[PDB]
Amino acid sequence: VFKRFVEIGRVAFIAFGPHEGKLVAIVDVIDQNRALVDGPCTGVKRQALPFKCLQLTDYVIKVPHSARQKYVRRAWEKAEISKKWEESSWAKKIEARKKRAAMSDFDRYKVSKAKKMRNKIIRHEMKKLQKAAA
Amino acid sequence: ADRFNKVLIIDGRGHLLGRLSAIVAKQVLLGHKIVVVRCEGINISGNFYRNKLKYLAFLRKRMNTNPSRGPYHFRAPSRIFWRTVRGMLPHKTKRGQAALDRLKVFDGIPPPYDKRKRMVVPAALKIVRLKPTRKFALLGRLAHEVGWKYQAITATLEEKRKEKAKLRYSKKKVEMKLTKQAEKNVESKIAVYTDVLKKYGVLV
Amino acid sequence: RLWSKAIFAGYKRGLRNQREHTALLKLEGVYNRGEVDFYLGKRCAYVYKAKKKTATPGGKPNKTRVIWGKVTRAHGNSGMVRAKFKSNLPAKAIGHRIRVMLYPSRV
Amino acid sequence: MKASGTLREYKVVGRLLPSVKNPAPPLYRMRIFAPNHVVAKSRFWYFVSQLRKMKKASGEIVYCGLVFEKSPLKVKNFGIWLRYDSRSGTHNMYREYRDLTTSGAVTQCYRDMGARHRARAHAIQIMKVQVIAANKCRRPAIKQFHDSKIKFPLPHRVLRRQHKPRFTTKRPNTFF
Amino acid sequence: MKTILSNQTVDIPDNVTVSLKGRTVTVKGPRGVLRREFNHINLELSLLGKKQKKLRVDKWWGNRKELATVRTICSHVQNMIKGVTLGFRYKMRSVYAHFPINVVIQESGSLVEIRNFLGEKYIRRVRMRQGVACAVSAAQKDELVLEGNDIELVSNSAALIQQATTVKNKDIRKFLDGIYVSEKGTVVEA
RNA sequence: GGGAUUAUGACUGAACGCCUCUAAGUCAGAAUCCCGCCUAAAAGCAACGAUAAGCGCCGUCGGAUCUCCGAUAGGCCCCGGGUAACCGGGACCCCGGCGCGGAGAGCCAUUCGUGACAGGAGCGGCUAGAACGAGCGCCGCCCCCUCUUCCAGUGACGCACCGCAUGUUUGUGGGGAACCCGGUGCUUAAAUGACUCGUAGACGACCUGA
RNA sequence: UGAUCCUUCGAUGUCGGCUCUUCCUAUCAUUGUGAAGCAGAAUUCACCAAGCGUUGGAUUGUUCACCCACUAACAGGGAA
RNA sequence: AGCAGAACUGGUGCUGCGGGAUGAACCGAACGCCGGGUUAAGGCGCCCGAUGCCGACGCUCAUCAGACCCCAUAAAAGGUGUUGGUUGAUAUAGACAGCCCGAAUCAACUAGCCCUGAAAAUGGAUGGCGCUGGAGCGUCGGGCCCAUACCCGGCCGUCGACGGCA
RNA sequence: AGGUUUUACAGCGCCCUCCCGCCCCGACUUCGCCGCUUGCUCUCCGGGGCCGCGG
Ligand SMILES: [Mg+2]
Ligand SMILES: [Mg+2]
Ligand SMILES: [Mg+2]
Ligand SMILES: [Mg+2]
Ligand SMILES: [Mg+2]
Ligand SMILES: [Mg+2]
Ligand SMILES: [Mg+2]
Ligand SMILES: [Mg+2]
Ligand SMILES: [Mg+2]
Ligand SMILES: [Mg+2]
Ligand SMILES: [Mg+2]
Ligand SMILES: [Mg+2]
Ligand SMILES: [Mg+2]
Ligand SMILES: [Mg+2]
Ligand SMILES: [Mg+2]
Ligand SMILES: [Mg+2]
Ligand SMILES: [Mg+2]
Ligand SMILES: [Mg+2]
Ligand SMILES: [Mg+2]
Ligand SMILES: [Mg+2]
Ligand SMILES: [Mg+2]
Ligand SMILES: [Mg+2]
Ligand SMILES: [Mg+2]
Ligand SMILES: [Mg+2]
Ligand SMILES: [Mg+2]
Repeated sequence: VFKRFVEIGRVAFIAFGPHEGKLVAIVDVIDQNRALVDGPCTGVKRQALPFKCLQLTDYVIKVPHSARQKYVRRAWEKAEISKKWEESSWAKKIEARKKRAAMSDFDRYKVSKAKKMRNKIIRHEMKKLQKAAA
Repeated sequence: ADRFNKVLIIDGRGHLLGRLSAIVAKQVLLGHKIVVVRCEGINISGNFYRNKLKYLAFLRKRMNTNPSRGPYHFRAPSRIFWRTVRGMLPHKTKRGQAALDRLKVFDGIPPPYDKRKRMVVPAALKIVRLKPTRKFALLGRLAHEVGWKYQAITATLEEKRKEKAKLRYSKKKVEMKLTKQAEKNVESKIAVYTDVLKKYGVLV
Repeated sequence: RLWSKAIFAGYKRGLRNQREHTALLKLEGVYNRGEVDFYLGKRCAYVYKAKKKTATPGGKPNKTRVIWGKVTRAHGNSGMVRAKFKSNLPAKAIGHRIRVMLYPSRV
Repeated sequence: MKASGTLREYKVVGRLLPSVKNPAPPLYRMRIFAPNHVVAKSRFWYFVSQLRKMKKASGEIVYCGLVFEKSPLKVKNFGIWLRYDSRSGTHNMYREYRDLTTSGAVTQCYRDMGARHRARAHAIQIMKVQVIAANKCRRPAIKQFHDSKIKFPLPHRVLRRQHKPRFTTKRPNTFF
Repeated sequence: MKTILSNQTVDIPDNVTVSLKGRTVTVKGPRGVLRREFNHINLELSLLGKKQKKLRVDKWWGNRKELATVRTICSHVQNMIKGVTLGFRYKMRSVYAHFPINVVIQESGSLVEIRNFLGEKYIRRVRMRQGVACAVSAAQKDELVLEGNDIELVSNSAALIQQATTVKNKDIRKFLDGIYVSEKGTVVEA
């Protein structure tokens, strides 16, 4: 049933906390509630972040447990996790949400006249296909 | 939601009795109008035999000299939840009595509300507040075994409400399927209007 | 519309002591203490309608009256803010609408 | 003792007051875990006073400083020998924990003794703290984390942030 | 202590097709179709294998009580497989000292009438459960066989008869009359 | 007369290779409990009859006048549900989506008017709706020509009321009656006192009859 | 039944019976069960349980006693 | 004994205020009339001001759960309910269980929460609702809530001045 | 317990070292792994509430 496990090397996304929004690599599992994550290519020093802050992604790297960040960095670049991440949808939803939150008042005006016209074009085509289907 | 809406229609299925009433009682004091539907779907923590004993012990609190004035033990799940909210309000005052008038409870979803979107309070749900290994008691079965006589008719009218909404959702799906097909057939004509949505993060 | 929605939740009280000189408000979209930093200082308004007609600045004398105030500080960790009006709000306004203007602006 | 926050390890050394009969008296070193140095000095005059004949007024504290962890980035298996006073009598106890720093491992012992045995901070007396290898661990709760290529999901993710949207139309999902 | 993992595999024979949609195991074979619903255990049931997949259950982070349900669910599926491959046969015999217990099977096995119990004029009419067929077995004096696919239905129906022929207001150590289960076998021996 | 169950006796079945009524899941079960039956009927309510130059409606168009009483300041956005899973699409499977953009953190509206020149896409029928029922839906004729929605233009004018508040919405709001105004409605309305009855009564009430 | 003396001495009518209502269970009987030095009958121990019943009389002002018969049983109490 | 009699100190009598639902005495703190700020004890699901923290760890299921000074009751003795801990004994010279099988098993003791022990009369009391990923118990972090208390300022009065004016 | 026996087709410690062999980051309030503070911490350095009474 499960497809994402907490294993040595599982790239996890930090949901909240100090390093909110940055990826880490689970290097070792301390307890049931904590893990020894280390993101060498993202900007997160090695520390004990709890599983409450982590969100498991679909990327695993080949690193032994409790290895230095020198070897974690090698497997992070060999599996090109940063390249696979930036081109994913969950990373593009974050990028799209940051754009909308930084919209000015002039941007909310230009974005309103667009969807007001874009929806009228689609809603006209929807009724055109609906009448023909009847 | 969370927008000071005119009428907050909260669904009752899956929610906990005291967890939902503690939030509903606070919204009615702020001036909002809450409409809790499907009060027979509310469930209480603890196994069924505990929650039934808690209500059977409530049936014994009648006044000795004249039970006609004693505690009115309502058997309807809506009136059971309505009294739970009343215990969390200063109903002896005027602001507490006016807050009860803002709350309207129903057993099932009546026609005035079967064509409305029902909200869900995640801070009062069973999956969020109770462990999966714990026992719970449904207020519908609890009410039926203490004197509620309208459980079968509510379940029969709820089945007609579901089969009448399933026919519309099948028409809502076939209308959205044409909307997705409409965008593919007109994508060459809305490319200028969709890029500004892509530029400002409206469309991912 | 150029005013955000608020709710007069009650007076600044303890458990069995009310202080009517300070009112507690309930902003619409502010549910954290860190989001009230924008509304600190904005002028409030308790707009109501009495029986008799009163003078209106910039228009004909209508049936509308207003009590002016301002947001002073934050109240708790749930986005509640305190407000001091010219005259204390009547107790019948508990749960009604309070307008939070966008001036004095700091943006 | 209050055991507030993280208990930091202090190296408190002390000695009797030098006199003409016993000049340069012996120095006694102690391994104290306390939230601050004010409590760490008082904890020193609690164990040394009952081991040797010397009070706070008869002796002096020569040094009281922090002892940092040499490897804060390495998971270690600790073993703590303690003795707590229950309602009936005093009992010796050996509990194993697992943390990155010895300051946080002893802190878990005070949280565990209070949770399982209802022992307050004044009843617990830490005697030995030792970084135990993964071969000499006696507790199965730590030995299960001694499996390389460890793998386990996070089933039934309980919804937090239950009040960011307080009302919504979507019920929370718990499978991720 | 929360054990990190506790699993148990259930190998299924080649003559059955065990399927599952979530936690609803459906076993189909030569004698019938069984279907249980395990939406109360909070486990996962993976069906792994190339040909005639095995049933593997798991329990992640389970305490001492939650791990007891791992073998229980595996033992229920084995009864579902055993009940469709071979079936269950709960045969019971009649015990009496003076008054012989006359048992007649009506409604094509779905009902059994018990008469002359301790000389009583009352007629005990016990109705079996759905899928359980009763019949007075031959090659024996007064034994009574019960057949079916579900073990919880054949064994419960055999208890309804035994609980019906109880002696009241008498010493049960002296009056050993009634219908007691003789043996719990199978229809097709294997 | 039923329902869920207590005590109790059991089923399946682990924990604990066995065993076990229990841990998950099930069964039988009683002068008890709840309900039915029965008694009362709420600052609870429905169906329906008749409604007196006088008395409503019509034509929510009232064209205008007055008085009151609350709020409010875009939305009446609808599968069922699961959570050790779920959703969408296509002829038990397959594909696709899954920290959930086929997203109530969003979506749908919406961004000042009046007069010319180019780009871009109000009555007739059928069917369904009764838990506390309508601007309900779908087609075919009439209506003039749409500030239709968006991007670019040119020349004008709508006090630009000289820094200032109660502005703006649902409001063509809900209630009492008032005043010329264009059409109807049916107007052989009921209750009560006294008398009578005695199936009923202390007095009222109640059952009746004229 | 004492012990105490907080309330009441510009007053709380005081023993028993009669009458009538309600509650408690520490269950005498009846309903459903478990146990025996339970063969049956009878009886004893215990459990869920106060729905229902728990009498007529001689003597005594008596509550309390004692006897006569009846009975499924003739259980024990509270509410100034 | 909410009884009678002493000793030290405090309180009360003579005293209001914040907290303990309620209250003579408990905890905090003693009081001219007010604005602002901040605390004590105690609190922050709702009544009810404040955790609407993505608080940390663990314990706990109760067919009479539990919920904190005085304080409004509970014991001896028990549990194969569950979680820790202490001291021993068996076991690939193959134990334990089962009618051969091939990896751990057994016993005593101890301490947490829960349960049995646990019966009274008008209907009823963690203060009420209610709460069981908690609104419970234990150990702790951050933030926040307000007393006639602390701080700053205005005003009245009293008191003092080694006080100022003919 | 990665690779086929202790480094090998990953890594994890501990010692002698080549000057601490050698450089760079200093509790990160200076790039969110962990403490204590000025040796008068620096800012027409920002924002909010409150009131300026007297003479
Ligand atoms: Mg202490
Ligand atoms: Mg007998
Ligand atoms: Mg029944
Ligand atoms: Mg049982
Ligand atoms: Mg049953
Ligand atoms: Mg839905
Ligand atoms: Mg797929
Ligand atoms: Mg033009
Ligand atoms: Mg209509
Ligand atoms: Mg057009
Ligand atoms: Mg006296
Ligand atoms: Mg009893
Ligand atoms: Mg006995
Ligand atoms: Mg007293
Ligand atoms: Mg005394
Ligand atoms: Mg005295
Ligand atoms: Mg004094
Ligand atoms: Mg109290
Ligand atoms: Mg003050
Ligand atoms: Mg409180
Ligand atoms: Mg015993
Ligand atoms: Mg055992
Ligand atoms: Mg042995
Ligand atoms: Mg107890
Ligand atoms: Mg001062």
